[PDB]
Amino acid sequence: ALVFFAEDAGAIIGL
Amino acid sequence: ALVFFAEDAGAIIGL
Amino acid sequence: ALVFFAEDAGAIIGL
Amino acid sequence: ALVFFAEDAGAIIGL
Ligand code: MET
Ligand code: MET
Ligand code: MET
Ligand code: MET
Repeated sequence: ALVFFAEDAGAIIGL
Repeated sequence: ALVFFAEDAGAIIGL
Repeated sequence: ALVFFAEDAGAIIGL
Repeated sequence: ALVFFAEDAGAIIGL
């Protein structure tokens, strides 16, 4: 599984 | 919807 | 890239 | 945060 980051403030973190 | 970035090397883009 | 589904109603779709 | 499922075979879980 990869770590994905979005910005929305702070980081939205997808595992 | 958000733009997500991972890396694995280079970037991996998520929508 | 994988298609990810969550439920929140309808499907939240991650590309 | 949501629970996401993909498949690739078997399930791939995202948080
Ligand atoms: C697994 O790879 C997962 N963290 C991907 C982002 S959350 C759908
Ligand atoms: C929509 O925002 C999509 N790019 C990400 C859904 S959360 C896994
Ligand atoms: C790429 O694999 C992408 N669709 C994963 C879910 S959105 C972060
Ligand atoms: C939080 O909801 C996390 N499991 C998914 C973030 S959107 C890629």
